[PDB]
Amino acid sequence: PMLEVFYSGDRPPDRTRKQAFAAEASAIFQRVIGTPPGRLQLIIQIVSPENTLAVIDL
Amino acid sequence: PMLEVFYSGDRPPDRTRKQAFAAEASAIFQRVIGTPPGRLQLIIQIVSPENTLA
Amino acid sequence: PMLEVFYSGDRPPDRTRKQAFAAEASAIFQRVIGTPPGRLQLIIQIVSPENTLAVIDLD
Amino acid sequence: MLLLRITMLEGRSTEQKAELARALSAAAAAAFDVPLAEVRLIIQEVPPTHWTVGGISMAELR
Amino acid sequence: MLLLRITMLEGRSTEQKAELARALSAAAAAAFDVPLAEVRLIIQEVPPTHWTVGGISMAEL
Amino acid sequence: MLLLRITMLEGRSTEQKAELARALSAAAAAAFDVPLAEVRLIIQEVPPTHWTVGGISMAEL
Repeated sequence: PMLEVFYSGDRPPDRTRKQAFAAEASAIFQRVIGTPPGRLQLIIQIVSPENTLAVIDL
Repeated sequence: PMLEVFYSGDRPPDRTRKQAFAAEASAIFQRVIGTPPGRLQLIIQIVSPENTLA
Repeated sequence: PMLEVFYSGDRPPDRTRKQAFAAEASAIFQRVIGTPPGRLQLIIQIVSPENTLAVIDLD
Repeated sequence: MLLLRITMLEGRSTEQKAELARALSAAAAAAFDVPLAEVRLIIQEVPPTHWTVGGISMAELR
Repeated sequence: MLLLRITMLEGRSTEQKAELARALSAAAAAAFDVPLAEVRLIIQEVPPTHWTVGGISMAEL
Repeated sequence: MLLLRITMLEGRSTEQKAELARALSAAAAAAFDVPLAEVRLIIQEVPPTHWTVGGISMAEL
């Protein structure tokens, strides 16, 4: 399986937040559909605010 | 609804062009299918020339 | 047709390697499904390891 | 290159899908100064069970 | 914004798909500090013939 | 990680789809320098009506 994450906000997450989320995501796929760790294809994309709807009023 | 945009070209677009585009995209979704303003999930991706068929 | 490529690794490719890849992708599409040269919409994304599962044990 | 991709819920009319493709393409060509003829747009539809907000599927109405 | 997109092989139960949407959305809300209410998640399914590894489809087994 | 995702028009042969994935996967293994066995590829198909150029659909004509 593949999981794409699109995040945009004042403050991009540090490495700690991404580590936490990575491991929760693997464990969830493993528990719910049996996906071995780490066969999950994870892709987090940090989108700059000027590249979202928010560009209208920054 | 989600709208991904992929752009590649000589100069990347300034803020003003992206403003005009986000505003028109919202209004277009609002007019054609009723999506309330603010709910469109817009993602613009500026892709560099080396990363495309160019 | 559109081709998205997602790569993540310690040794990403230089421009010249990516453009050899792009030309080859183009020719594959034209050989298999007759896509005319110049029409493939191609997006290569170099994804930072910190933004993939490998972020778990970086060192 | 200028490419757009829409992901949206199943259920709209074909005249709506086409007006979306026409108006967003023309808006992209003008905002981004690229010839209209180079703009591509792709529509992807999904069922109400496969679009989730706050973790809860759209099919929960209610 | 916070949007998740899963691409997965079809064949799983509606209870599984729902539990992934629910568990992953809560995990992303907590991890990235966004209100749960703002999190969107799209699920996209693919036939076994359309998922390949080392060049060969999953229907190859 | 190396993953490829094709988005294409409906109506290609089973055999053509399997050729794209085999040739694209080998080309990507070789260029990005990754074992072939680690390369995932996903095909997504689209009706003629959901691919437009210059604002008008492939269904025209």
